Amino acid sequence: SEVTIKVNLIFADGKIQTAEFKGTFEEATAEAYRYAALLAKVNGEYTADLEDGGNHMNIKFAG
Amino acid sequence: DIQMTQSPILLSASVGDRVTITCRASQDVNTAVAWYQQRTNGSPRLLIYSASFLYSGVPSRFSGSRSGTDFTLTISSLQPEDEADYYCQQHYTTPPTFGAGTKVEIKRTVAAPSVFIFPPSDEQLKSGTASVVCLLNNFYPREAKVQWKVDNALQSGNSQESVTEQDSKDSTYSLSSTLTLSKADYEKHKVYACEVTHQGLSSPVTKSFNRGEC
Amino acid sequence: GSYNKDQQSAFYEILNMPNLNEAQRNGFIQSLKDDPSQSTNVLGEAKKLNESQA
Amino acid sequence: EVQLVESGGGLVQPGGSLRLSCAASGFNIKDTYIHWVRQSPGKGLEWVARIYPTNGYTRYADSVKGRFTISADTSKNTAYLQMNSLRAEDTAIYYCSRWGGDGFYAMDYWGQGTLVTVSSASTKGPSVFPLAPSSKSTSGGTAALGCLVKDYFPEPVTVSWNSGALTSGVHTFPCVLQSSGLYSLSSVVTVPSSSLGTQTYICNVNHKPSNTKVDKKVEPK
Repeated sequence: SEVTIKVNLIFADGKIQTAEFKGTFEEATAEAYRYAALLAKVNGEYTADLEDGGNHMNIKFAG
Repeated sequence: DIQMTQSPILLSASVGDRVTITCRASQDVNTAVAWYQQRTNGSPRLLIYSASFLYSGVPSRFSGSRSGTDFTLTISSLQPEDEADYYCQQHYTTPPTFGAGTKVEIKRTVAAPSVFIFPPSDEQLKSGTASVVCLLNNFYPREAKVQWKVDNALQSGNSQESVTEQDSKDSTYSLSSTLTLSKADYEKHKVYACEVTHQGLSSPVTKSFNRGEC
Repeated sequence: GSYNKDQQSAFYEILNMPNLNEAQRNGFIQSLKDDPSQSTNVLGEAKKLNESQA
Repeated sequence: EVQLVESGGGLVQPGGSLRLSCAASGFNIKDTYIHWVRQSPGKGLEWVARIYPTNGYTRYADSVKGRFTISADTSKNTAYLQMNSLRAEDTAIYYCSRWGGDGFYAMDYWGQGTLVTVSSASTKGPSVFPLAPSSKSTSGGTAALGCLVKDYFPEPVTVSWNSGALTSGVHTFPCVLQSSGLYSLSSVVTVPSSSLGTQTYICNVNHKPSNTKVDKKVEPK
């Protein structure tokens, strides 16, 4: 099936963005982590906390 | 053919934030990638060409970069009029192919809707159909629950909703819910009500009228 | 304009197709004029439409 | 100014034929590539075909090869798309664009698009009904009123207010496909309550596919 992974992007200055990744569960997962690694190059190391069986992520950037 | 994979599918951020959307080519496309914006029912607008060059007249807050087969479009200070669909496109090989698009939405403070209701017009009632319209004006966020009750009977399957594009200036939405009945059914009942649930409202709001009231 | 004997052949084939209506027939003929490099592909799609309307 | 203007879209039955035109001005198509790009309702952009008018070289998407042909007349500065053996999935807005103009290797100018609808259903003009302002459409000293544009086919319908003189506070909702297979939409505008009965409000509805022009005066009941 196609699922939607919802992500909170929480930046070190407290700003919050939200994003959605869609695909198979495994594709959307990989895309979310890929996007985190990309943003981390500018926003600092990320940590991904997974909720709802992996269908929601809280991704914090260290700054 | 070359595939262009865009992510995220939806990104929501506040006015003034820096936002980054990405586009991955399935094989080498050199720098032959352009970015287009599409909004307000208009035609696509060129923002960036050859991966990193800003097209004339495009605001300087837009920038693009390339790393191998990974391409990025960054808006350095998001503005309300930047809500749009964004598409990347490669021209390295034929067919030129587009990414499937990323939608950027603006985050803003909560705003409860103004709720209005419109009975069917007497002109329409002269035909055999009755349309009752519930209007939610200028609210945020987009999520809202609109339920119809006819003589206190919850209605199901006989209404349709339509939502406007996020407003270019204040980033709100407006929504219509239209209940459709036969004239015979409409003239059979008295109380027509739409009940609106929304994050900005401290409890649900019901707007209603009695058929025949002025 | 003028045509070689291959283009003339493609016209003839579409002109004679019995199951096309006249809008379709002339639309395909127009395509043959539009882009001679597509003559084979245009003829193939004309044949497919003709057969589907038998 | 560079400009491209598409024309020729309309309603066609499956298996039918249509010819689109793309009239260019402010530049010579002999100097650029010309592309057709289409967009199904609510979906993304899909490349259709291109031509280089100086030498007639053409390329096509696999999904349209043999059914569509692209061509150009440089003496009229116009490109064309002949569309045969049309199918429901060809329903889309068709844009034309240029590429390589002024040395820019991207599609820097696009037309406004022309809508192609492939369907067995018949054209039907809309009925326009008032959404009259009332005590149930007013709060805080402002009032909402509108026009309901019901039961038309195919798309599109455009609505203006007071011949374009009234634009602030207008919400024209996207059209909805009803269960009947016909479309409907509403356009609403919010105005000062004190203006009701002194300021005339008219919605100007145009459904060109059926040659329908309706000007509806909306007043309190």
